[PDB]
Amino acid sequence: RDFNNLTKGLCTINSWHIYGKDNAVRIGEDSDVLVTREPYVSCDPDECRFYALSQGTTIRGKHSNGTIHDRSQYRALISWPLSSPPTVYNSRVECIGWSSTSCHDGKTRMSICISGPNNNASAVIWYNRRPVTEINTWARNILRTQESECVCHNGVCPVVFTDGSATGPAETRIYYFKEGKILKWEPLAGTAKHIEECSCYGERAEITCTCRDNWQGSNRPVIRIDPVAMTHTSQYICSPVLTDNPRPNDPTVGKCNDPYPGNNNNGVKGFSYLDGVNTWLGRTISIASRSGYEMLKVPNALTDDKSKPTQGQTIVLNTDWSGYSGSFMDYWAEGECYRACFYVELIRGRPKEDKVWWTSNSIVSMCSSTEFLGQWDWPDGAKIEYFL
Amino acid sequence: RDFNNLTKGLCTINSWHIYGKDNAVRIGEDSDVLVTREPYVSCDPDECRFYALSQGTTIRGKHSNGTIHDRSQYRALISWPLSSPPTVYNSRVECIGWSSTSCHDGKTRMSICISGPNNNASAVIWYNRRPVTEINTWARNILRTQESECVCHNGVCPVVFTDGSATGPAETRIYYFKEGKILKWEPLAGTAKHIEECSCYGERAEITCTCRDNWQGSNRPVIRIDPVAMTHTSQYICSPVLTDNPRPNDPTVGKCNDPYPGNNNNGVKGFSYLDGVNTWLGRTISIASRSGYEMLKVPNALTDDKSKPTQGQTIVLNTDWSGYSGSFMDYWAEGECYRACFYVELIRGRPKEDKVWWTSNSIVSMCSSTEFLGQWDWPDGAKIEYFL
Amino acid sequence: RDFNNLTKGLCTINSWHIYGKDNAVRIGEDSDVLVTREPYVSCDPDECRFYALSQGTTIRGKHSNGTIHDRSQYRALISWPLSSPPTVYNSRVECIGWSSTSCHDGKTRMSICISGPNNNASAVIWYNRRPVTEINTWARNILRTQESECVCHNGVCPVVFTDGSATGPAETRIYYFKEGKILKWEPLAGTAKHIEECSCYGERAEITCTCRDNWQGSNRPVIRIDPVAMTHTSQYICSPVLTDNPRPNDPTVGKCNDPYPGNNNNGVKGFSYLDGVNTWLGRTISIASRSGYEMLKVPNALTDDKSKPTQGQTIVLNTDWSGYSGSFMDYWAEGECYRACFYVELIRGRPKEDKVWWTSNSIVSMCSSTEFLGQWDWPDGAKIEYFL
Amino acid sequence: RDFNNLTKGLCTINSWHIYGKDNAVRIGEDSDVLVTREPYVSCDPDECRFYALSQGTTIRGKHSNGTIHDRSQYRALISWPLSSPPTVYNSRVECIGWSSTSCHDGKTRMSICISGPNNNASAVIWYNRRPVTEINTWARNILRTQESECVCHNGVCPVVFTDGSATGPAETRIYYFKEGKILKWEPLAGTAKHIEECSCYGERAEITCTCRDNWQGSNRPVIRIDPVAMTHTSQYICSPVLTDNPRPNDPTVGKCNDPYPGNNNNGVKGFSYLDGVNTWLGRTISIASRSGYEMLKVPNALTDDKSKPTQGQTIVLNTDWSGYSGSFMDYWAEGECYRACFYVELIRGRPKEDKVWWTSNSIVSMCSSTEFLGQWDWPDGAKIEYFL
Ligand SMILES: *[C@@H]1O[C@H](CO)[C@@H](O[C@@H]2O[C@H](CO)[C@@H](O[C@@H]3O[C@H](CO[C@H]4O[C@H](CO[C@H]5O[C@H](CO)[C@@H](O)[C@H](O)[C@@H]5O)[C@@H](O)[C@H](O[C@H]5O[C@H](CO)[C@@H](O)[C@H](O)[C@@H]5O)[C@@H]4O)[C@@H](O)[C@H](O[C@H]4O[C@H](CO)[C@@H](O)[C@H](O)[C@@H]4O[C@H]4O[C@H](CO)[C@@H](O)[C@H](O)[C@@H]4O[C@H]4O[C@H](CO)[C@@H](O)[C@H](O)[C@@H]4O)[C@@H]3O)[C@H](O)[C@H]2NC(C)=O)[C@H](O)[C@H]1NC(C)=O
Ligand SMILES: *[C@@H]1O[C@H](CO)[C@@H](O[C@@H]2O[C@H](CO)[C@@H](O[C@@H]3O[C@H](CO[C@H]4O[C@H](CO[C@H]5O[C@H](CO)[C@@H](O)[C@H](O)[C@@H]5O)[C@@H](O)[C@H](O[C@H]5O[C@H](CO)[C@@H](O)[C@H](O)[C@@H]5O)[C@@H]4O)[C@@H](O)[C@H](O[C@H]4O[C@H](CO)[C@@H](O)[C@H](O)[C@@H]4O[C@H]4O[C@H](CO)[C@@H](O)[C@H](O)[C@@H]4O[C@H]4O[C@H](CO)[C@@H](O)[C@H](O)[C@@H]4O)[C@@H]3O)[C@H](O)[C@H]2NC(C)=O)[C@H](O)[C@H]1NC(C)=O
Ligand SMILES: *[C@@H]1O[C@H](CO)[C@@H](O[C@@H]2O[C@H](CO)[C@@H](O[C@@H]3O[C@H](CO[C@H]4O[C@H](CO[C@H]5O[C@H](CO)[C@@H](O)[C@H](O)[C@@H]5O)[C@@H](O)[C@H](O[C@H]5O[C@H](CO)[C@@H](O)[C@H](O)[C@@H]5O)[C@@H]4O)[C@@H](O)[C@H](O[C@H]4O[C@H](CO)[C@@H](O)[C@H](O)[C@@H]4O[C@H]4O[C@H](CO)[C@@H](O)[C@H](O)[C@@H]4O[C@H]4O[C@H](CO)[C@@H](O)[C@H](O)[C@@H]4O)[C@@H]3O)[C@H](O)[C@H]2NC(C)=O)[C@H](O)[C@H]1NC(C)=O
Ligand SMILES: *[C@@H]1O[C@H](CO)[C@@H](O[C@@H]2O[C@H](CO)[C@@H](O[C@@H]3O[C@H](CO[C@H]4O[C@H](CO[C@H]5O[C@H](CO)[C@@H](O)[C@H](O)[C@@H]5O)[C@@H](O)[C@H](O[C@H]5O[C@H](CO)[C@@H](O)[C@H](O)[C@@H]5O)[C@@H]4O)[C@@H](O)[C@H](O[C@H]4O[C@H](CO)[C@@H](O)[C@H](O)[C@@H]4O[C@H]4O[C@H](CO)[C@@H](O)[C@H](O)[C@@H]4O[C@H]4O[C@H](CO)[C@@H](O)[C@H](O)[C@@H]4O)[C@@H]3O)[C@H](O)[C@H]2NC(C)=O)[C@H](O)[C@H]1NC(C)=O
Ligand SMILES: CC(=O)N[C@@H]1[C@@H](O)[C@@H](F)[C@](F)(C(=O)O)O[C@H]1[C@H](O)CCO
Ligand SMILES: CC(=O)N[C@@H]1[C@@H](O)[C@@H](F)[C@](F)(C(=O)O)O[C@H]1[C@H](O)CCO
Ligand SMILES: CC(=O)N[C@@H]1[C@@H](O)[C@@H](F)[C@](F)(C(=O)O)O[C@H]1[C@H](O)CCO
Ligand SMILES: [Ca+2]
Ligand SMILES: [Ca+2]
Ligand SMILES: [Ca+2]
Ligand SMILES: [Ca+2]
Repeated sequence: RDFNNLTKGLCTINSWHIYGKDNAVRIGEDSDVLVTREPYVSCDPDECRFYALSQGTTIRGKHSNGTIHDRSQYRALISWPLSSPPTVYNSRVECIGWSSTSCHDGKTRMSICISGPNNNASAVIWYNRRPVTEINTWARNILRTQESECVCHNGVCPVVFTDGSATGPAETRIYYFKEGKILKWEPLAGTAKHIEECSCYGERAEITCTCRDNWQGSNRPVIRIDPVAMTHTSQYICSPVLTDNPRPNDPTVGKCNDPYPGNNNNGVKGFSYLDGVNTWLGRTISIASRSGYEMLKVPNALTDDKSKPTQGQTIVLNTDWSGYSGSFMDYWAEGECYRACFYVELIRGRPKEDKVWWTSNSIVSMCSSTEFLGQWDWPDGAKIEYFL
Repeated sequence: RDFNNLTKGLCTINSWHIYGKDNAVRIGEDSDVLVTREPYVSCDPDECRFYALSQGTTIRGKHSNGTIHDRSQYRALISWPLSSPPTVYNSRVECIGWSSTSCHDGKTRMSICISGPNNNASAVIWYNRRPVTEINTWARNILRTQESECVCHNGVCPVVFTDGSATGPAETRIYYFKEGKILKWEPLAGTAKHIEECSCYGERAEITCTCRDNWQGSNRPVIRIDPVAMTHTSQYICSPVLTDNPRPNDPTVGKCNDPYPGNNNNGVKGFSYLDGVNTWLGRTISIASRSGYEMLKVPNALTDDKSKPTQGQTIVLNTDWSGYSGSFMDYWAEGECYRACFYVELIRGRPKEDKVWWTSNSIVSMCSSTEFLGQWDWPDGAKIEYFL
Repeated sequence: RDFNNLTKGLCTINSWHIYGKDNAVRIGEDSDVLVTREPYVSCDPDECRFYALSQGTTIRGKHSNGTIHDRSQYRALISWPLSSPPTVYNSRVECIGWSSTSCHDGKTRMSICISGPNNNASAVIWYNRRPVTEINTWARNILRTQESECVCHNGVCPVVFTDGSATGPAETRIYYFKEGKILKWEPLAGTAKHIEECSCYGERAEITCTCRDNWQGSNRPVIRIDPVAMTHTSQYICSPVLTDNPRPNDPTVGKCNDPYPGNNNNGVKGFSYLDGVNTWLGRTISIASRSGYEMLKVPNALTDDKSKPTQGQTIVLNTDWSGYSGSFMDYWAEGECYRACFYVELIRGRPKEDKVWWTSNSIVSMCSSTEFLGQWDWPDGAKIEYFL
Repeated sequence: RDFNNLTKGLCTINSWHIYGKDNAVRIGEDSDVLVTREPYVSCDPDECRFYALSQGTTIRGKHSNGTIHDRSQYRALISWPLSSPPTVYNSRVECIGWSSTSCHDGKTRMSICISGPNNNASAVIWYNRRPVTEINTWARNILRTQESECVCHNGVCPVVFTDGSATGPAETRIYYFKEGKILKWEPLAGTAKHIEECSCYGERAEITCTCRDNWQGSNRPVIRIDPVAMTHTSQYICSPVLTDNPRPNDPTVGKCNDPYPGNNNNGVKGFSYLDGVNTWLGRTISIASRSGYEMLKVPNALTDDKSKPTQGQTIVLNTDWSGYSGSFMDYWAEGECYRACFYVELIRGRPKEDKVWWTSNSIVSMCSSTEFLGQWDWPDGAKIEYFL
């Protein structure tokens, strides 16, 4: 009916409670579950759904061979009911492509899928499930976007894209859409030196995105967007609690305005909630690989270059595989505050488990509680030996 | 539109007619049916559905091995259309966990799932399909709840939980929720010495729950809740017709205010309708194992310590497997009275049928008739040899 | 919104056009299609659906063995979208049992399922998808009903039941329901000597049912019901064009008020439209077995004991299997007249094709045209050898 | 609510962006995907869907053997959600037959299916999902229609049919339907000598159809219909850019009013958008077989017998299989102009890939952009060796 406005602050995060989990790889061992990766969660005013990029084959299907590859003509953004698995029969295709974002503005949903060969990709922006706008590649090198939900305020839904090198300077743009049309775009500004796969959330008329500096940084760049002024800033999380992967060991002092060095030309999509003392960071447990996942309460991580954890919660054990992670909230919930949520992609198969010829994932997702809840760990749960 | 009020009495129960049956194990021999256990039935104002705890794998799936276990990260409360089986493609996840309850208040549904390791479990209370409240374990020993529907009156939906030992005193609480928020909770009072898995129904502004004393009692404890005053009482069914399992042979006199002794540290979820002469008790036929199921009309069972059956109906033959059973009613039906209903869980596989490596169930459910109807028996119907 | 009234006459039937066909046995060779038999079609004001009695297993499932049997605890009335097959995932259970009828009254649907052992069966009458009324067996010998849709007028939906012998006099009753409640019932009157499986249609405030005299008659009994007066009459179709199966060869003169003799203790559900010159009869082509199906225009068949065909249409070749057939119309269509429709059940498997251990069917259905359309034949289409 | 009127012109076509793709053959290797051919796309005011003719078996099913044949009793027009595959469980049958068209008039949808033996076929015209009108064969030789969407204006939906020889003069008629009823029909007029499988679109109260002259022409006939006057004209595309298949090499001058000769008794359904300088033609890349697909901008193709391409876009590489192609638009989109769209059928299996015994297809579909977007190619993507 009316466009949603970001009028609330974050609820106090004292722990994380289980929100959804689809067990897709367990179930897909013997049912028609699509191979996916790059999953996320996003809410409409009346429903919240799981999203991901299909690979256009089931996991048991012979076409699952080769699905380690990120980009093909067979990928599409799909959505499906919360905590069900992405099956052939219940998955709704939002648009065709191999990089995506999607968000609801309070009236209807915008979905964006990018497709094409590496040197000639284009984004199509869908609004109310019809294509409205198209954007051609500007740097001819894998035009790509968030892989988790965008955020809207009064109809304005900013979206971060990158086109150019994954291993040196690239051309990142912030587009401000409304009803699927471009109001404005700007080149990246501020002190973030490289941006990929931004994870975003909105509170009190500001949108905060935690991104991946693939080039040099093991601290995460942060873009903050004013969706009214349609302007932004960028920096890094100051905290020495480093949250990319792979990454070096944690130091005692981080960097606010430069990449924290040690690891080049690699990373993983991740996220954080940056809200003064109410600040929580996600990271893999392993510094070397996408294994384990934990949440750490790091008061003032964004601005305090010596901030260390005051509390934490393990999400996935270090003996279990993790993957991309990202933020979403139910902007249409009851109550006085927005409840922070996140998902973690649990990647199975190649390259770490190469006795199968496929790569897929399942999803686990949590939201914050004002209680101090007991923790469990939440592995994918599938036995790779069953697929042999 | 408005909250439902328990304004009607029970219809006269003169027999039981078949209401629903999903044949899940028969069908799941060759289709994508999820492994479940702890099923139940619950109605919305416009639909009634089957509910259960998924095990996050199909029955033919290789992950069905090990599903005798009650608690894993792969379980969730699911619902699906009445008398269909719980399949991968038609099952709707209500929330994630390994103990649950759910009920509709006339406006929308509350669902509660508990998850966690044994010493650190938490309940999440969902209302209008969003998480609202969380409750951490208080005794650090398998926080657990009804495994069948709760009941609401004017928006107040009491729920019984237990945390603590299954084989000695435990800490049982009655929470009174409204819109997913805690109005009040109380510790168990009265003469029931141990409470698990309460089966509840509502009539004339009172809610009656028939529970399982796992510790000492082969008679069933009964909690009666006034959802206006938000107060309760507890006792046992007085009747010598004993209704837990396993249990000793029936005596001639029961116990009103103490466990009837003979069997320790075991039991099964069960139910009854306690309404003066219109009183019917469910039980397994076998005193030793979860086989068979019958309904017995035991006038004044609750209050008369010498009451014996005046009528009965066999539901499941003693040569067929039964399991948990519980009560629900369609509070939104037409007419002057609430029609008592129940389900029986028909457990197949381990431990009684150990040539398969799984444990699952199907559901049969009946409601009362004012006629004296002919009886059939209603087995699960699957042939275990087909799964070998 | 308002109850439907039978205010229109039949459209002129000049031929039959294809309406629906599900190819269930072809498709079910390699997908999760339920075994059924006793199918039919029925319309709501906004949709028309296929109906049948499930056998509670898929066709490829190992539980399909033994499905020649008519009555088990695993059967249910299911419905599913027009011309789709009855699958595990798209079939909606209306009620549990092994004999059924269903019709919409303009406001909501009534469905009736009978279940039980042979000597102790009961009907449950569901209205607005809730059980309302129950009827116990009166003759203790397979209480059974139409196996095709009932018809309503101003909320009154008459239903024909039989209880008693299939091979001698039985006790047939016409119940007049409204909102699932019994307004009245009457014992069969008139000159029909035995009634089973009535096929009904309504026009100009009268309901006509064409039934099966299993005992002695190879002509079909006809019940005509006034749903306002709640009274009926019965006789036989006068025509020498005999329409039961098996049956003797056609004579030159039929019988109006007695069974036409020659074949005892057998028959098949069938139907006709009896409307003066606009009269069409269905029958199997074979006099000996359920093979082939044809429509014959037999002016005044009901009343003229020498009436012979003036036109016809082959529906199923004599080299293809047929089965039960029955009538329905879309009472909520546009226009000035009700368009006659019918289905034919195409039975596959046992007893005629005994290299498989199952029995199932698919459905073909046609409606009348005022054109003189070209005919095709419409076989089930499945290859039994594929199932070996 | 009101009938749609064709009040807009075409948007400027500067390139084509990906719209939908179902990957049906890849997915159907290991899931219950129906065999189809003759697919298309059509929109309702609130949804756009894929359509095709089922063959009434899954691809892995043993009944897929023999599905090279165009006409059987097992075919039906089905629809399913955009970019999902046509599965047993999500496909909605529109009507039964082996040639079809369908379109929405702004109020509800008309669907037309033709069935029958070759010498005795009939069309049934469905409106608001009920049969309304029937049309018997007039030339007794495979009555057949568009195999892609029709177009409506103020309730009038013209439809082109052909009955008669595929290899000499035939009898083509334009029927003008409204609410499923025949307002008028006319025989083909103008200079087109043979018409099959018209692909249509509407703009500014005129409907343009690009058809297939199977008899003599390798240029495509064009019918232009005034749906207010209910009159039409026909000619050929003048352009030497020849767009049927198979076809001779392109000359320098085409023919406006006669078939361009070179290839007899063959062709493929195809389409074009004819709008002065904004004119784009589809064709296979190969002159000999249904391989590859490209779009060429050929200003004034309809009227200029020397027009050559000024721009183009490859859709499918010449090393990949193509098939039928056709036009549709979303008439209910926002904005000032109608966005041209098309699909291409990607045929797999027989006759070109005869190591499998089946023939099926997947779908790819694009719509126009006012940007000059980078191109990719969009193959079916399935590996035939996996099906062996
Ligand atoms: C039932 O469930 C409940 C609820 O979940 C469970 O309770 C939870 O238990 C977990 C596990 O213990 C806790 O998570 C950890 O939290 C600590 C932070 O809390 C500690 O420190 C606080 C701050 O201390 C500072 O200030 C205070 C005064 O302000 C001062 O006293 C102190 O000296 C210091 O200067 C303390 O306030 C806090 O105490 C409070 O809480 C206690 C309960 O935990 C209670 O006992 C106290 O009385 C008091 O109330 C407490 O001491 C996190 O630091 C920790 O995270 C580190 O460790 C894990 C490994 O366990 C690691 O994975 C993390 O990455 C992180 O450590 C790495 O990073 C650091 C920062 O750079 C670095 O310093 C470390 O060396 C280490 O780095 C290495 O590994 C990383 C990752 O691989 C790598 O990248 C690096 O390169 C390097 O190799 C955990 O998050 C929960 O907070 C707690 N929750 C609650 C509500 O209590 C309960 O256990 C369950 N019950 C059962 C029976 O199972
Ligand atoms: C078509 O369908 C219809 C409808 O379903 C079928 O009819 C049904 O038939 C069934 C099976 O017979 C009946 O169920 C049983 O009901 C009896 C209760 O009814 C009897 O007793 C009544 C009360 O008697 C007392 O009062 C009267 C006067 O008030 C006095 O005369 C009498 O002496 C006594 O003091 C009688 O009123 C009643 O008579 C009436 O109804 C008759 C019809 O049944 C009719 O003939 C009469 O004229 C009159 O109208 C009748 O006599 C239940 O007692 C019984 O349940 C016990 O038995 C089964 C085994 O069959 C068992 O599983 C139960 O658990 C239970 O027995 C155990 O528990 C007892 C209590 O503690 C204990 O005392 C027993 O020793 C036994 O305990 C052992 O086993 C248990 C369980 O394993 C274990 O835990 C213990 O430790 C121990 O080992 C049945 O429920 C239906 O009521 C009846 N329904 C109707 C409407 O009629 C019909 O059969 C079908 N037709 C066909 C052709 O198949
Ligand atoms: C394209 O499609 C079109 C449309 O579908 C196809 O045209 C259709 O063609 C079929 C097949 O031919 C026709 O079906 C048959 O219809 C006849 C009835 O029509 C005939 O008889 C009419 C009445 O005759 C009487 O009155 C007139 C004057 O009023 C008088 O002249 C006459 O002597 C007699 O006294 C005639 O009016 C009618 O003529 C009209 O139509 C003609 C077109 O057909 C046209 O040529 C004429 O000029 C004129 O306009 C015509 O002669 C049915 O009788 C017949 O059904 C019998 O036969 C089939 C076997 O074919 C059988 O299965 C049936 O059960 C039935 O025969 C059995 O039952 C009889 C009754 O008891 C019994 O008498 C028989 O001995 C036989 O009994 C045996 O078998 C049964 C069953 O196994 C068993 O139970 C018994 O015991 C015993 O063993 C067909 O239904 C369509 O009507 C026709 N439709 C149209 C609109 O034309 C066209 O063919 C297709 N084109 C192509 C190229 O394929
Ligand atoms: C990133 O993506 C972008 C966007 O997709 C990619 O850029 C696209 O690149 C493709 C491939 O190159 C282009 O498609 C072709 O377009 C040409 C038409 O454009 C050319 O000609 C125009 C008209 O020329 C005439 O007028 C001008 C002045 O008005 C005059 O100068 C000239 O001499 C002539 O008289 C030129 O205007 C145009 O130039 C413009 O654009 C250029 C970019 O392309 C730029 O460089 C220029 O500066 C200027 O701005 C350009 O020269 C089509 O002709 C062509 O289609 C033919 O060729 C393909 C094979 O490639 C074939 O399949 C087609 O069927 C067709 O050729 C057949 O048919 C002809 C007509 O009958 C016949 O003449 C031919 O002999 C041939 O016939 C044979 O094959 C067929 C089919 O098998 C058979 O039936 C016959 O019998 C016979 O055997 C392509 O469609 C895109 O237009 C271009 N898009 C854009 C926006 O730029 C970019 O490449 C990608 N980047 C990367 C890095 O990959
Ligand atoms: C899930 C898992 O086993 N993660 C381990 C993790 O438990 C650690 F032991 C680790 F050494 C690590 O990289 O931290 O290796 C991970 C993994 O073996 C990477 C190379 O294959
Ligand atoms: C479908 C079919 O083959 N029907 C034939 C039919 O074609 C006839 F040849 C028949 F002899 C018949 O009963 O009429 O036999 C039927 C069948 O063989 C019954 C005994 O098995
Ligand atoms: C898809 C494909 O391989 N198309 C080729 C295509 O690449 C060409 F090489 C062609 F020679 C052609 O017909 O143009 O043959 C097609 C095909 O082999 C037809 C006879 O089998
Ligand atoms: Ca990095
Ligand atoms: Ca006990
Ligand atoms: Ca008979
Ligand atoms: Ca041609």
